[PDB]
Amino acid sequence: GAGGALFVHRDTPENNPDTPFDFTPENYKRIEAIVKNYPEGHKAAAVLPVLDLAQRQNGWLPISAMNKVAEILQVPPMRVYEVATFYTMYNRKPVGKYHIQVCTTTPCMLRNSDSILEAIQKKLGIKVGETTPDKLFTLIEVECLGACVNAPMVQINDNYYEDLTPKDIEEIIDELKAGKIPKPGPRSGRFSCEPAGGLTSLTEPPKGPGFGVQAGL
Amino acid sequence: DNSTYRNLQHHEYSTYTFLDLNVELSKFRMPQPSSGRQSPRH
Amino acid sequence: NLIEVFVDGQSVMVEPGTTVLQACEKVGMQIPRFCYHERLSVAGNCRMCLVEIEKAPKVVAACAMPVMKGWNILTNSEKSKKAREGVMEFLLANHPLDCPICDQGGECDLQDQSMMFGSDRSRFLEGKRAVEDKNIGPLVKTIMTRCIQCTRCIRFASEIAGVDDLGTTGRGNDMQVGTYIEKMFMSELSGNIIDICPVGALTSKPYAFTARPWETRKTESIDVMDAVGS
Amino acid sequence: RFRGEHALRRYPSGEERCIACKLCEAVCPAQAITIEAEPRADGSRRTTRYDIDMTKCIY
Amino acid sequence: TSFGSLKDEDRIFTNLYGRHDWRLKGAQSRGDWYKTKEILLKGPDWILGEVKTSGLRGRGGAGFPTGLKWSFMNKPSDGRPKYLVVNADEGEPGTCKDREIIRHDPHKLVEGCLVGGRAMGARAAYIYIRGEFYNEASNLQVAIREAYEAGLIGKNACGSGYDFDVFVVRGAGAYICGEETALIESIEGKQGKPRLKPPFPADVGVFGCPTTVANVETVAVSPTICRRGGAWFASFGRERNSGTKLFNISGHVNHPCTVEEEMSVPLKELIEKHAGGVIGGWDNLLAVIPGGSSTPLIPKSVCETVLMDFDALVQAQTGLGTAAVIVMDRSTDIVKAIARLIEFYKHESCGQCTPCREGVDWMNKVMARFVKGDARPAEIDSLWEISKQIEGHTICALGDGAAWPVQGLIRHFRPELEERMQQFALQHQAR
Amino acid sequence: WSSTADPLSNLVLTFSTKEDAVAFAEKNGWSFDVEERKVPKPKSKSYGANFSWNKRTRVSTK
Ligand SMILES: Cc1cc2nc3c(=O)[nH]c(=O)nc-3n(C[C@H](O)[C@H](O)[C@H](O)COP(=O)(O)O)c2cc1C
Ligand code: SF4
Ligand code: SF4
Ligand code: SF4
Ligand code: SF4
Ligand code: FES
Ligand code: FES
Ligand SMILES: [Mg+2]
Repeated sequence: GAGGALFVHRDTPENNPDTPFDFTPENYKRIEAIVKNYPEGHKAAAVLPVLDLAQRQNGWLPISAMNKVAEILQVPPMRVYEVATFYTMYNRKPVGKYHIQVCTTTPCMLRNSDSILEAIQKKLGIKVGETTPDKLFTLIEVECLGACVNAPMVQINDNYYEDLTPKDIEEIIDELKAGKIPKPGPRSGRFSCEPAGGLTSLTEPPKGPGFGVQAGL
Repeated sequence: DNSTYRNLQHHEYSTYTFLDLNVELSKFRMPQPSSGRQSPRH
Repeated sequence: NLIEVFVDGQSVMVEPGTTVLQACEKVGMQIPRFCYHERLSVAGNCRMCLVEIEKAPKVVAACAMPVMKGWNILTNSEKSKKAREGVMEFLLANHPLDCPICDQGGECDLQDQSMMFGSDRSRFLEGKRAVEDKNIGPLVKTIMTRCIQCTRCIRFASEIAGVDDLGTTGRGNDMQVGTYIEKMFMSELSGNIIDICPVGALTSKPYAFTARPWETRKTESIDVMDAVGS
Repeated sequence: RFRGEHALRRYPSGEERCIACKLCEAVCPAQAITIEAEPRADGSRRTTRYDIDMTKCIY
Repeated sequence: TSFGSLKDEDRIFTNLYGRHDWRLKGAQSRGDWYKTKEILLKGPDWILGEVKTSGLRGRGGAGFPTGLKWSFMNKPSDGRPKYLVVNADEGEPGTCKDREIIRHDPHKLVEGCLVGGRAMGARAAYIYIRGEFYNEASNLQVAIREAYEAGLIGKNACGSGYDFDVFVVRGAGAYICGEETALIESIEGKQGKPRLKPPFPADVGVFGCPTTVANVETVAVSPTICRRGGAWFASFGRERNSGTKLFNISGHVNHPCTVEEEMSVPLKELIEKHAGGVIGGWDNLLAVIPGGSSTPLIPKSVCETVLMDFDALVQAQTGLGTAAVIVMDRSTDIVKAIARLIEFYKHESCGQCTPCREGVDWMNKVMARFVKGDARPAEIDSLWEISKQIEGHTICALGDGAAWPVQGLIRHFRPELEERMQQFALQHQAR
Repeated sequence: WSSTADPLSNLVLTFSTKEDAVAFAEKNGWSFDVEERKVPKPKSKSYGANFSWNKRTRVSTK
């Protein structure tokens, strides 16, 4: 389906090249650490990490932030815009405090991911691409997040909440809005990707160093 | 004793945890190779 | 020294590193192309130049594949014709019906290559894509629904004119070529993007609607606006 | 299907149908059609001259 | 002979499920970081020979001989740096093995990076991890810091005189940047559109230097292979498909999980043993996708007698892929599932080249009409032809991976499509 | 309309060779100016030059 977000920028009072933005000195130290992870003469390779750091600092990516990153890296602002528009993890528009991202691909769709999405929508009273009126939660659909064996799952600010049920996700939303921070991970009693019935492998203590080492070494 | 999930250190990380870790091991790196120019535009 | 390749079984002596398209041009065959320009870099994205090597099970992008020793290039093979028809089908499937109102009109590479290498019928039963037009100055008129994302204007802009204010924003079928901001592409070499744009997306604004290519009489003269003598 | 005197039509809104594409001028066997166009005040692709010579047309 | 029943004494990926310590002390309690100096002193040729004898094939999709790839990388230096690039953009819909390896065996991953870099003559190893895996990336950074402090990586790595660096690059969300050349492009701060071969990455990679892209599981099993033999690794598996493999069983199954087994375990045994079988029983099975979304689907008839192996699944008009087993039982809409996969491919297409761009959007629309029957039976062969036009005419393999599920659906469930179209025609006729 | 008085305004002839055209013009008695054919010079194209390690040919976009 259509994304619903345009890939052109029209100047607004809240988003314009004159919007005040700059990195904190700690973020400048982080940028200095990031830049020298790449060979000399290839400073352009830091565009993605620097843009991610700017988004983490500001909460989203304004055109002023993009221009500041371009000035810092001595790279064309159009290239910075290309990167920011290409990669979907960059917020080119302000979002809520908690960014719920429900994975709705086939491995998660086979389990009741639609139930999770409906429970989230009814708990907050917002649609699948809107933000709560108190600017607290934003809800979107996303593709596979790498936790297929723990379907259904959502991501809320780089934390995975897996093996969800409508009651569990409603509890997570209530805990988030109260002020607490829920523990990421499966909610069905599992600790990780192990089968729920019980450990069908790795049930014996691991072998020590040099268990089956070759005779040569 | 393999009944306790020992990967619990990740319920503490913050917004800048990854970048702070990257800063910490900056001193452990080695000098980067040089292309001979400041930028491809140079 | 020169290596020996074959084009439809005809022996050609080409320098190492020469592309399949250049070998075919040397033998006298102009491989159809949209994104390839000899003065620009090699992009290899439109996929219109795919040709078949005699024993290779896979077609190769003739504009980017260097030739090897003893390569027989099948320019007019069934696989090459099917590949060209498929690429043209995709291009015209998403292309809009603007030919009578489009200045490119009778001098369009998409039209000519469609008539020489593509099919004559449409299987596209869905709706088409519409793209918001941009504004990049009083010289170039942009109707971006007609763009085929061949990235000629971007490559020309950067490499030749030293101005990197053009590029692609977004990804997928929603990828758009432009500036992403209200910035005019003002430079002393900005009409060549009008010239090299294979479609009517980039057209001359002063020349808009005035004439059609078959009517114009061409007189070969020189330039006096500067001392270059173009 | 009878072919008689020529005419230029309009859309029901009153706007002229012709878009100055010169296909009729190109295909006219007798070269009896002359067309000159330019952008209109509202930017439409509309003709400023559309002449047909009825002593040259073969109908 | 029979395959499967892998023993915990032979499973390479210990500490899976995160039931043991993942730190340096925990890894050293297992066999990790043992005689790494001896391996490095054995050197590049010996490591490459050991890998070739083990016969390890590519663990991140298209299975190529890793020994052959690293031998390609083993050319003499010509004044340019050398890079091993470890792919951890696990965007494949069905895969969690790389995430588990990173989160629970980061020191195994780091030691594998070091061994691969020594075999390739590489100065640096860039582990490109997807941005969603923030906690996994942080754990990887912690393990890298521990290794640097212990001296296992850095100048004079493991006391062998070989200087080697390990960096972690957090990408953004791009299943296309998952691809090797697109990953290389993304590292350089560009959009992340795949390159054209030639030049191959072994000749011109990231920054233009010789760089070789390897999967997380491949590099993670490399050092265990080096410490052990490789006759043993070749013994585990079929003749031309050797080793152990991580399978992610998910979907309509009782106990979805990630497990490690032999490289030729039959699919039915794997499902019935490590996942509790299909929810409604094996008689309720409808289809299985054995290698993630890219690989086509196989019905219950093929799944009854098939081995989870590269060649075995290739003979089944499918592929092993990334060993992601998605199970769909009889109570599912297979057409809607394949439509969702095609929509995923449409969303994740980089859009560089016309066949995949336009054709994948077109197939998304066609399948969206198919799932409600709003079509005609003549359009199924048209969709097949469109998929064939897409396949093999694209820059990267995402175009091929976006047409194989369509081809599998058309090949195994054409009667369902025709029945749904007839139902829609009947419903429209009534009104 | 655009009138004219030159009979040879629309007269364009096609010749396979410069020598043939020159001979025709000479035997018909008109003056003639000959311009040599301009063929593009062969150019070295390389896709891998877009990713050069130390040269300016590296492209900033694709
Ligand atoms: C996590 C991951 C994601 C991948 N995603 C893609 C993809 O989207 N498209 C593709 O054509 N190949 C993809 N590949 C395969 C790569 O082209 C390449 O084969 C792999 O990164 C290295 O091969 P290996 O298995 O020998 O290590 C992916 C590989 C990995 C490890
Ligand atoms: S660019 Fe070519 S195909 Fe497109 S509307 Fe213009 S003349 Fe027609
Ligand atoms: S605007 Fe024209 S030159 Fe530029 S990418 Fe589109 S078709 Fe090519
Ligand atoms: S120029 Fe002629 S053919 Fe074209 S729209 Fe006008 S009347 Fe019709
Ligand atoms: S096949 Fe698709 S994803 Fe791959 S290069 Fe082409 S447009 Fe990009
Ligand atoms: S399909 Fe949802 S995490 Fe993979
Ligand atoms: S001309 Fe070769 S792919 Fe475009
Ligand atoms: Mg043009």
